[PDB]
Formats: sequence, C-alpha cells, structure tokens
Amino acid sequence: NKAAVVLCMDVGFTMSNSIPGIESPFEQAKKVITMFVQRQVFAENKDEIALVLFGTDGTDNPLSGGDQYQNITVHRHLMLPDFDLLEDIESKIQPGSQQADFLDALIVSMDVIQHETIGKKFEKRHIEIFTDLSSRFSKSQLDIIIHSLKKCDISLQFFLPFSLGGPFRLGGHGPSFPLKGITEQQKEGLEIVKMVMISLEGEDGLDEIYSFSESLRKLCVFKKIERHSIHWPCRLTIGSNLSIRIAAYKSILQERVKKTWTVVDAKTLKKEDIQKETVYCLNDDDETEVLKEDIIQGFRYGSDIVPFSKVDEEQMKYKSEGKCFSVLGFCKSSQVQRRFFMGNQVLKVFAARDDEAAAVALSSLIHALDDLDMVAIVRYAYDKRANPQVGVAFPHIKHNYECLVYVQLPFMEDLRQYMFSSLKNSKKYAPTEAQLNAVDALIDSMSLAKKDEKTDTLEDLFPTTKIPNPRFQRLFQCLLHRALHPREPLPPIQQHIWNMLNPPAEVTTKSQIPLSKIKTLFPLIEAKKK
Amino acid sequence: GRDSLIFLVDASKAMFESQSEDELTPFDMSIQCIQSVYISKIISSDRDLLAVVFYGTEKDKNSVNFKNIYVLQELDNPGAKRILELDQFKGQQGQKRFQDMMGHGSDYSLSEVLWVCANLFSDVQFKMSHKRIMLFTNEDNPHGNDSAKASRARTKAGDLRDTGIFLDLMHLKKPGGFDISLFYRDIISVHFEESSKLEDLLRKVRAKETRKRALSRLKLKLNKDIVISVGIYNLVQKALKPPPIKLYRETNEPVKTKTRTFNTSTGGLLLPSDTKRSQIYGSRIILEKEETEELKRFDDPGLMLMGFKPLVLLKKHHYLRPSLFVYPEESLVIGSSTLFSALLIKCLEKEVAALCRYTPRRNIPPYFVALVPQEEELDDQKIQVTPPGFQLVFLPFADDKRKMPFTEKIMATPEQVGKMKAIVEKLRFTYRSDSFENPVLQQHFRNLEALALDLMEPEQAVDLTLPKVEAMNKRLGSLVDEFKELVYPPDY
DNA sequence: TCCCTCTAGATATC
DNA sequence: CGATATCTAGAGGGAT
Ligand SMILES: O=P(O)(O)O[C@H]1[C@H](OP(=O)(O)O)[C@@H](OP(=O)(O)O)[C@H](OP(=O)(O)O)[C@@H](OP(=O)(O)O)[C@H]1OP(=O)(O)O
Repeated sequence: NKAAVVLCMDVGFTMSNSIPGIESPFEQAKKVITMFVQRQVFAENKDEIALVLFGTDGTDNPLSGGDQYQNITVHRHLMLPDFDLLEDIESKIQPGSQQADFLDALIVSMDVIQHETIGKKFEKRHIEIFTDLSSRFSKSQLDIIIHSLKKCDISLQFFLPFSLGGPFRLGGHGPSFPLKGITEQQKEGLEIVKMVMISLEGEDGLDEIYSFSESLRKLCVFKKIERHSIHWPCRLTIGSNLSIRIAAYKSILQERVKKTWTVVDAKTLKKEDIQKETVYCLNDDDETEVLKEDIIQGFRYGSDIVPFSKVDEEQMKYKSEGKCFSVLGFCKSSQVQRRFFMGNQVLKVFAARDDEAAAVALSSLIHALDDLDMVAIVRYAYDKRANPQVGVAFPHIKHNYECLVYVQLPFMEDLRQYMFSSLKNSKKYAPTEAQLNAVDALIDSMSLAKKDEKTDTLEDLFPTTKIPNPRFQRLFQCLLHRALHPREPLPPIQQHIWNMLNPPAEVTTKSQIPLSKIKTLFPLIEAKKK
Repeated sequence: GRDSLIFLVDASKAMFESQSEDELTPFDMSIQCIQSVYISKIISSDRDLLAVVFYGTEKDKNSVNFKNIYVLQELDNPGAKRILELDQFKGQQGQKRFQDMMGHGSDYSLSEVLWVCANLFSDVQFKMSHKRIMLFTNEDNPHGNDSAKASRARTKAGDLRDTGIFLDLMHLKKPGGFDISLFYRDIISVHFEESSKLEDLLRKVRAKETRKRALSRLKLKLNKDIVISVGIYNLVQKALKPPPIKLYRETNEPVKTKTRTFNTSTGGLLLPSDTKRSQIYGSRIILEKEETEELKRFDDPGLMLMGFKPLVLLKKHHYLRPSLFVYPEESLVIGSSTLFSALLIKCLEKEVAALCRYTPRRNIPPYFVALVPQEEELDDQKIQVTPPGFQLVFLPFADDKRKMPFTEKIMATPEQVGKMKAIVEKLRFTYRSDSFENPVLQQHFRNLEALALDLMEPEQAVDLTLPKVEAMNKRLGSLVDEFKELVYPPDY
C-alpha cells in the first residue's frame, strides 16, 4: 500500500551560519527535502508526508501544554503531498532565531506518527531528521524514545552537514567537512545519534547516517520507502524428473518516466479539441483514397508480397507450452562473454518463499556451478504469450543470500559479423614509444580507484551505479518551476547535478600535465574533404 | 543506394568429388551456402541484389552468348521461387539434375567469366553502391596449361578492379592443399583458410558479404581540447518480426499511409506551433515542444572521458542494455587511429576500462558507460571472432537497480553439492553464440514460404531451444533419484 | 531512404 | 481478479 513519512527539519539560528564559499546547512537541507518531495509528488505515490520544524520563533505542536517542547512547529500534518508543500518549502519556510532540542523534535514527530496514522493503514512508518547537532539537548527521554521507536515499528534516518566516515562542491565525490572542525556539542550529538542508531538496528546504523551533499547524489531518502518488486513463480527443471520451485525478481530494469506528455490546443489547453486520424491512399501516382474495407494486411517475403490475414496469422503462429525455466545444459563460464548479453532486464532467481527443500536444492546447484566455474544455459518464457528466450543463469553468492542471475543470450539472427582491420599489425597507426609512455602516464593519473588502507581493498572513487538518473531530478525541477512560476523560462541545470555527474576534482587536477603531453604528442587534425 | 553480390560457382569436374569423405561435395557446399545467404537476406529484409552464375558447363546462357557460361539468376532481390530453383540442385539428386540439365567438365576461360560478371553488374539500372563477386572453386591453377589465358584473366581482373568492384575468392577443400599465391594472388582484392565444413564456409561468406553501418559517428573527448573521432557499431541487434504492410483487397499492392491532425470543431489542419504539451498532476502544467526537448538536454553528443577504472569493478550482473562496439574513424579526424591504438594497448596492459559519459544524439540525457578494452582474436580459419577495439558497456543508474526481498541463507551439505556437481558434469555441453535459432522467426518465415509458394501445409520448424528431455534423462541415469533422496523430504 | 531508439497504446495472462 | 508486464505499433534523428 503506502507509507507514512515525517520530515523533521532544523530551522534553528545556527543552521543559517554559512561558512564563506559553502552553502549553509539550511539551504542544503532545503534542497534535500525539495528533492524528496518532488519525487514523491511527480511520481504520484500514495505515501503520506508530514513536515515538522524545530527551532522556529513560534510554537505549534500538540505537546506545548506546560511550557514544554517549545520552538517546535508542525508545519504540515500527515496528508498526500501537493504543490502547496513544495511552494512552502521553497519560499514560505524561513530560518528561525531560537534553538530547540532535536530529541524533543523526534518525540514530537513520533507523536505525530502515532496519532495521525489512526484509521489508515501504513506498511512503514519513517522519520527523517535534518539537523547539525550543534544545540544543547537533554538525555532524560532517550530510553523511552528508543522503546517507542522499537515497539511502534518506526524507521529512522539522520542527515547532517558533515559526512560520518580542497574546495567543497555540493553533491560532489570525496570532499567532506573536517571531522576535527566540528564543535564539542556537535561531537556529543554525533555520539548520541550513533548510540540511537546502534540501538535501533545495529552496525547498519552508521550506514544509515548521511550528509546533505552525499544524500543529494543518492536515493537514500527513498530507501525505506521503495516498494519491493513482485516475484515471478516458476519451476527450474533439469530434464523431466528434477524440478526446483523458484521465484524470480527483476534486479536491473531501466527506469522510465511514467507520465506522458499530452498534446493539447495552444489556446484552449484541451486535448479533446485536437483530433488525429489516418487515411489510406495508393502509393503510386494519381493518389486516390482507399476505404478501410479494401484494406487487408500482408507480409513481405523477399521480393514477393504475401497476403496474410490476422486470423490465419494467429492460427499458424508459433505456439509455446507456456511458463518455463528449463536448463538446456551447462557450459564453462568462459564461453559466455558479457558482450553477447541481450534483452532489457536482469533476473535474480531465488528459491520459493518458505521452502526449505527448494532452498537446499537451489543452493546445491549454485555451489556446484560456482565450484566448477560453469554456467547454465536455460530456456526462459514469461508466459504462454511471450516469445521464448535463451539465456545464461550464472551463480551469484553473497554473505547473506545466493541466487542465479539470468541474462538473455542472442539468437543466430541477432549476431552481426563485421570485419574490422587489425590495429596491432598496422604500420600507419602504430604509436611510438613516447606516445605509449604518455598514454601510460595519463591512465595512471586519471585512475578512478585507489588501493587504500593497505588491506588489499579497492576503493571506488566514482561509483556511478549509486548515482540517480539526472533526467528525473531535472524534469521534476523544471515541472515545479513551471507550476510555481508559469511566466518564467526554464531554469538552468542545478550545480549539484553537474557536480555529481563529474569525476572528483583530484582526478582533474592530476590529469593536467599528462593531457598536455598527449596533446603535444598526438597530432589531431580534422578533415575538410570527403 | 544498394549493393549487389554475385555468386560465382565452379562447375568443373573436380567439384563433384567427395574425395572419399562422408561430408558434402564442394558443389553442394556452395549451393547450400548460397541458399543460407538467401535465407539470411530474406530474414533481415535486406535490399541486396543477388545473382548466381555457373561456369565450366556445357550449356550456356548469357547476353553475349559466351561459351560455357550460364547465368542461373540475374541481379535481383531474393524470393521464394529463386530459393526453390536453387534447392532443385541441392543434394545428390540435385547434383544429378544439375549434371543432366547443365553439363560439366567443359573448358573455360576466366576472362569471359569476369566479362559476363561485369555485364551483369552494368545491366541493373539502380543506384549501385558496391559490387562484389564471390568465386567458389577448389582449383588453384585453372589456367596452368595456358599462359595466354592466365594473362587475359589477370588483365580482366585488373581493369575490373579499376572499374570499382570487389573480387574475393572463397577457396574450397582440395587434396594437396589450396595455394592462393599460385595464380589467384594477383586477381583477388590474413586470408581465410580452406573450407571443410558448411558453417565454416557460411561464416567466411558472411564475414565479407555484410557491410558495416556505423550507428553513429561520435567524438571521444579526452578533454575539451584532445578530441578523436570514433564509430559506434551494434555487433548484436535483436532481430524483430517484420511489421505487416497494408494491401489493397483485390489488387494487393501496398497502400501509402499518412497521418493528418486537425481541430475537432473547425476541421482545418493545424501546425505544430498551434499546439502545446500538457501534464496534469492532481488538479494541475503547460510546456512547449522546445521546452520539453530542452529539459532533456545535458551535454553535446559524443563520449566524454571521466577516468579509468579497473576491470574488477565492473560487475557481471549489472547488465542494463546490449553493448556497443567502438572503433576509430580516421575519415573525420586525422590521427584518431594512433591515439585509439595507444589507448587500447595501454588499457589492455593495465586491465582498466575507460569510464565515459555517453550521449548518443542531441537532447538526450547522458549515460555512464565503460569502454572495456577488447583484443582481436582469430579462429583456426583466420576468421575474426572478436574485433579489436572497445566494448561500450552501459552502466545502470541507481534508479535502474531494484531492491529485492531477503531470506535466510540456507546452505547445502557437501554431499548435495557433490551430487549436483555430478549432475552438472553429466550435462556438460559446448556453447556457441550461434547455437540457437529464433523459433518465432523461423515459424513465421516458414509460414510465409508456404503461402508464397502456394503450399497447402507449411513445414513445421524444429525447436532447437527445447531441451532434449529424453536424451538428458537417459544421460543422467539415476543421479536425479539420489539427489532427490539427499535433498527432498520423503513427503513433498 | 532506412535503421534504431524512444514513446504511447493494447491487451492476454498469471 | 486486477494490476503488472510483454508484445506491438507510431514519430524523430542520423548515416547513407
Ligand atoms: O558498490 P558496489 O561494489 O557495486 O556494491 C553493491 C552495492 O552494495 P554495497 O556497496 O553496500 O556493497 C549494491 O547496493 P547499493 O549500495 O548500490 O544500493 C548491492 O546491492 P544488493 O546487495 O541489494 O543486490 C550490490 O550487491 P550485488 O552484487 O548482489 O548486486 C553490491 O555489490 P557487491 O556487494 O558485490 O560489491
């Protein structure tokens, strides 16, 4: 169904303290909240969003009785997000001049979750706190806070101006605030949130504490909100006497814009005014209109045109048995190169839910395939109407689960045998020693990974697979700008998008000299003829 | 424009000898190869022009009435009737019919053969792009006893090359070996080896008949200044069932279709500037076409180099869409090939992949791709199995990856893993990229063949993708029972 | 001019 | 049992 999310944002006086050259924590938190609400609104999710601000000049919460929980305001209650919330976030919300306990704000958010969810059903209750932890706070309510979070099944996430684990660029890769450059109050707040997140879920609590710049280039805000995919039940058959009940999920599937652009009149802005239609005419000269009743579909077989009615086509089309996941045979993993992978999806195949025997059988098959370094060539058909496919199911073993990964393999008609001239045995295009040395230096300098910690672990300096698609955020920004400012032109791409789409500045700085050497060693002239 | 291919098959007395071998004679070899080429052209709906000419025969048929030259098919698009006429010569009975109606073993001169080929090439009144002749013969010195004939053939090959057509020879198996350098070195335009298997000759033909059409000629930008030009090719492209064409009911010619848009009230035609694009969220957004395109624009088309990443960081299970191939294009930027070769050599040596931002065309969001360095590898027949260059691997974004429900990891005992190892080893088989055909396309084109030739019952295709259930059951023996005993409970 | 990609719309099936 | 997914069908940019 849906989930209830409460956003607890710090608007205190210290949140506006802007170090020169770096955006203030208030602005970064506003950007993160704006991105979250934009995705929730323009994807038309049914999730419920509430906004709680602590540190405001005023006080508006259902706990103020007794001069308690002061300077905490519930800006928006649990309801479907709309453009009013986005407009309020962008302009209406202003930083305050007071200071509020972030634990008291967490209590207020928990109360909002507990009270406003009565009646409605929510699979997940999530609270996200945006703060800098640079304010005095009390620890008397900690134990009951943890108890209420655990017993009410409420998730938690924390966003801070500084990361937990040169020039600073918002949304960049690698720069972070100096951990020794934070105040003692910030250190105490960090210790307290660390202990809270240890209590809530364990060692992953550190993994669930993010920074504004880091979160701007990740989907961590929606991590506790994403709905799981639907399994595809089938049986993995090896022959006719061996069958294993399996469930398949789409691990990789390209995301597309669900909403579609509707063509409307430029004056009335109505779809019904415009109407399109197709009229058929003879392709030769003196074109005459051809009525629908004179139209019969056909097919091209070489130079011959073959009439073929739809009923006949469905009668004598290829018919498959139906659902199937059948092993054709096992081949060495070296014979299946990844350059032949086809299709537009990747399936991870698990055993059937709550099936110990199926789990044992699939684990046996996976471990046998892994030990012998073999893969399974399988025939895959989604249903009775889908075209059968041939693919490879190779083992994928992790510390928490095991599965088979299915990627479709090509047919004979899908291959194209082009002839390309060799580059090694070319006397005209053979680079000299100096050119090879220059390219070696460039490759060394422009490296995107390092062997840090001396533990033989490769650190990725540019993990692009964790970066969200910039098109969605850009489209959401443009749509929001058009909705709020109809008369203004579209805004330029946000700077943090470019920062997250570019390699770290250290790589660019290192690549200066080798690139100049390459330019002076490789002559490149554009052609003017042909 | 169009490009045309002429198949030139030798009908000499030595082409019908099996050489005490169980495999097909070289004549049947060539006939089946030409048939497979015709079928492949029809499947892909290619606009190629194909012709089949036999030389060394008794009976002759051509425009110039040259002796011992017979043109079975002129330059025209392939069709069902042509494939049937070619099948007439297939097999032992087909060879017999070929001898009866055709003749063999007569004397010939190559100069007249290439003259007839040139006349056939000039006969077609079409936009001719490239003209090619494939010569099927197992004779390495056709004119070893006639120096004048050899000189005339060499001169004809020379001025035919100067005309602008290509002439590649596909030598077949001959006892004692085939020597290209003997007489055919100076005629054809390293080289492949002899043909001893049908799919060998098929691959050798397809490696030359097919022409590379670049998907896009982009620019690989190392930085703002160092820019080289590369071509993008799709080495794998999912074959699609051809769309149907609407036809007139009685006359069956294709009918042109066009779309006209108007206003439902006035009825007059409206320009694209007379409409806008709209989206409704809740109870709410008007955008122009130009704005809808502009919001999708990030970078100029091309590849922008971000850095080099070790190959161990590219997960095999992160596949997103079929990969592309990157090769230098010296036509656009002079000196691109040298830099491309140096980059390929150094990337192969260091086992790193170039990470780039990929923009296919204007007004499209960028995608991160990895240029995996790939080295040329040849076959024992000198067939280029893998071209040299970079493989463009698409990297998924965070949105493309999908989280999945978790379960407790249940491990298997070593005995069960051993039984599964035995089962896997029993069903071991060698996999090749062309081991399977598309059942849907095969059945569709079988039905089309039956309808075109007015056959009452179409030939039923054999599904090679279906597992050999009986064969695999026999091969596995009783291992399945032991595996079920060790894994499955008695009640299940 | 045609191929490939993108984007809409339809729909039988689990 | 209906919402998800797959096959199928129309425009647009670019190499030829
Ligand atoms: O950066 P990577 O080396 O590619 O690691 C990824 C990443 O996880 P970690 O960085 O925490 O290890 C994926 O999750 P994201 O952080 O990108 O959201 C995770 O996905 P799943 O475990 O959910 O599948 C994936 O795992 P897998 O290989 O099963 O796809 C895992 O890969 P590795 O653990 O092998 O590094």
